[PDB]
Amino acid sequence: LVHVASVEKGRSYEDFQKVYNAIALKLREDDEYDNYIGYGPVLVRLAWHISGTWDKHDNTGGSYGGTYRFKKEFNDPSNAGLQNGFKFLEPIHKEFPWISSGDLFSLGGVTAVQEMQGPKIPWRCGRVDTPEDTTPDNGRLPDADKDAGYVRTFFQRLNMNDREVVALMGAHALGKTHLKNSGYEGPGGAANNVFTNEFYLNLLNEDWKLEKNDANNEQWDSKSGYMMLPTDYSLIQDPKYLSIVKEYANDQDKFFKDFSKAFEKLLEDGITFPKDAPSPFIFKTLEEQGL
Ligand code: HEM
Ligand SMILES: C[n+]1ccsc1
Repeated sequence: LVHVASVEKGRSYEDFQKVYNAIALKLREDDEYDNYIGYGPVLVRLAWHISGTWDKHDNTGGSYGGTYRFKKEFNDPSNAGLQNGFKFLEPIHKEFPWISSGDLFSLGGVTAVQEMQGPKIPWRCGRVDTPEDTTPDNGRLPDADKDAGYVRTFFQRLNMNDREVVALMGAHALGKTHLKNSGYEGPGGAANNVFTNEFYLNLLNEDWKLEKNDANNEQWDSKSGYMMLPTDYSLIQDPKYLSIVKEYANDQDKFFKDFSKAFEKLLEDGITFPKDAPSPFIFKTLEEQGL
């Protein structure tokens, strides 16, 4: 399967910076969502789940085709709760009907991270919508109730290595688990709509307790009111993972730099970019624009 990036006709940096600003302006406006967390965390989760279907072996799945717009992927049990990120973006797609679905879902994730004061993420245009029959089947996204060997093995399919996996998981400092979506409940920290390295700090400094929640699932709970998933706590159980966790709890700039590279790579897996294709765009935030 080859998927070649095709820039939307005649579009350039300024067009996509207009779509960025539209998403970012609505993130500021619709602030009440999920008890004032706002839409940013569900939008970086949506960009991860449309990319996380990729399989390196046959180049199926991935962010290129925008296939989450089809019922099979929209109704995947693993995507429960992401309909709220879709409905947030649907106004903006009506306003810029020329951007492809893959591009709009991935730029929403980029915009949310930078607007929640994360690192800049280089983003590239050119994903092309593909037919309903290209939609990957349910079951390619990871279970939460498993251990470190499962996480390592699952992420080899998206060929991410240990460092990349640990840098990507730092995004679980954002938002929260919702019992009616996943059977898990609670936030992982106090700053859950500002991008920081707090996931790593909480993992190493809190007093975790294995408890059973109302959906009868086990999760790691702390006195402070935070929770960690079994696959999250996995990172301090494995010796290779645990020493990268310590590296990111001791250096927030290295965390930001490595997250930026692994999230771009995540979003680009499966796509062939021609050598005459434009460079990756670095978008300015509303704040850097005085907007
Ligand atoms: C083995 C890996 C992973 C598993 C099992 C997993 C699982 C989960 C689960 C069960 C939730 C709760 C969903 C809900 O109830 O609403 C969640 C939320 C979230 N995850 Fe993951 N995740 C994984 C990796 C990642 C990665 C790599 C990213 C992003 C780079 C990510 C970003 C998020 C975000 C931002 C949320 C919060 C959503 C919200 O607030 O609504 N996840 N994760
Ligand atoms: C620990 N955690 C927070 C959001 S998803 C998992």
